[PDB]
Amino acid sequence: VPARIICGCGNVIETYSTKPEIYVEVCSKC
Amino acid sequence: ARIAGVEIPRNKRVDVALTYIYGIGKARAKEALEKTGINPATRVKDLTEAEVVRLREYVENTWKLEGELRAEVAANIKRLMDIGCYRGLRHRRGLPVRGQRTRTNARTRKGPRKTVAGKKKAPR
Amino acid sequence: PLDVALKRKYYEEVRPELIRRFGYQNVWEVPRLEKVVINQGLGEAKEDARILEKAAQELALITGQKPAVTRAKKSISNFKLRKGMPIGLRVTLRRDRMWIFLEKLLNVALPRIRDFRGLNPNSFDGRGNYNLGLREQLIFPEITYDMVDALRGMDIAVVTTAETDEEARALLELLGFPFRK
Amino acid sequence: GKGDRRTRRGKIWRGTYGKYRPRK
Amino acid sequence: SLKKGVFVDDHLLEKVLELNAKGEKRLIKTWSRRSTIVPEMVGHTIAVYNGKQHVPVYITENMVGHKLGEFAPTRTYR
RNA sequence: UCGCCUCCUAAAAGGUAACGGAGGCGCCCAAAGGUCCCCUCAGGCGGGACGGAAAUCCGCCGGAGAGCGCAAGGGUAGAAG
RNA sequence: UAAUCGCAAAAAGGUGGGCCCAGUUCGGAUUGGGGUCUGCAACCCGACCCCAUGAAGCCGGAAUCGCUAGUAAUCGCGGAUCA
Repeated sequence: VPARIICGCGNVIETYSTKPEIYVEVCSKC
Repeated sequence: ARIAGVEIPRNKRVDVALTYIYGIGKARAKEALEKTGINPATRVKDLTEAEVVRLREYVENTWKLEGELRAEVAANIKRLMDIGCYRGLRHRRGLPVRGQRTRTNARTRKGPRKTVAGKKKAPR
Repeated sequence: PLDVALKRKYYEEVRPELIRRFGYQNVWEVPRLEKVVINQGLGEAKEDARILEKAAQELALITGQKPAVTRAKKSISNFKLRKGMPIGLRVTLRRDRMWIFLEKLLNVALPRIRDFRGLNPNSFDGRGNYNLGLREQLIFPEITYDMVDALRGMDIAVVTTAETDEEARALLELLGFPFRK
Repeated sequence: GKGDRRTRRGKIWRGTYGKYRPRK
Repeated sequence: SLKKGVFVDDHLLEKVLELNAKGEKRLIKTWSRRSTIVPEMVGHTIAVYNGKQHVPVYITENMVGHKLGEFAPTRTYR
């Protein structure tokens, strides 16, 4: 299902996965 | 609560929890808690998502820190394989590098006792 | 959805760049991902009476497909177990699902690898297509530190139209693969 | 304890002063 | 840990400085194992004494703060 | 040594002796059987976290040297696998 | 030129705060990085102070030492030698 990733680097990415609830400790912006 | 890479403390008072990082001890801990202005008596259990980010901001950005800290010291011991200083050896023979008595202890740098012996005295 | 970022990126960005770099005449000559087959080895699970069906139902969250339950073809006393009831865990991703997986992997997962300086640039070798292997499976978003118990790595093969690894290297680097120059 | 050089008792037993045992 | 000064021998620096005068060769005996390796004095191989012999040791930039005796170990097979 | 099976001896049909050369059998499978429908090997060279020199994964090259419970021979992937 | 000033703080204790049975805030070896001081000179080889390391040890096999009262245990202090 469609998902919403949330970085500690502010950035929000729009992929699709299992469960949209996503806490990221920094993506590839860092 | 994964501040440094593979490292995650939890349900303990944060002050000493942060100890559970390579590159962070009681000192660099307290130092950071006033600067983030957070009560250390509080647990990793409980805190704002803001508190968390505020803490990992200050820490991970300032100094280093498992991985490339660990990898750094090694390259320094490596460089003592120049033409070969005194501290270069001792690292080469796994012996005390810091001017000590090998004749007896040293067991911390030498794996437990290789008793290996077969000495003799008088039969007849 | 039938469209994702990378998928778009490929067409409206990378597709052309490559046509400009290497001068292809036909749309099809332009290299494209074929598939990304991902696999776990699992030397245990055999023994300690280990059902270990923990890995597939877990893997399914990250990859989005129920993985397939692969088994040993010889008997090796030396390295244990005897052909059959044996172990290994493999899933094949094409189209959207392929894309969604790479999207996340590159944009998120490789970020929280323990060390990292870039992906090894010696894992095509002419033989088009690229392999790499991982250690921790919790580096993905869907996996949580609560969920784990043992840290099972995996191998990722990604297969392409490119006949040389020159033109395949470009494709991956431009899709957003950080290589250890 | 009586050798943790980062402590009250550590400095005491050694008989020196520092951060972890302030000189007056 | 000399922190104001470099405890480094006279007979040495005068010797490398009048060899710096147009930068000639290098065959240099010494017993100043007690002294620090000076910046740029690279190339110049110094035969340092260790109680028995003058060991012919070569020099480079990465090594600097180290003493010359720190490249003439004194005992044999550990 | 004594019955049975494979090969050679056996002189291009069959058959062919010797205390000639050299091996197997006295079991096994409720699926290792019937039919229908799918699938194709051993190696070799890359490439890939734990991983050997073949554990599982990817890619090329590979008409058969794989495999077909067990000895040998025959046969066999356009399947007997 | 010293019961007239200094080493100097005795420590355990007492008060109230923190850890919650964890190889841990137990334990401080090993090692890296950074400094101070004595000395002509701390590479072999000094002791300190700080940042980072946090090793073996969950009370010790056969053995075996000391002590009968201000003792045994346990805590800290001075002095000789001497930069």
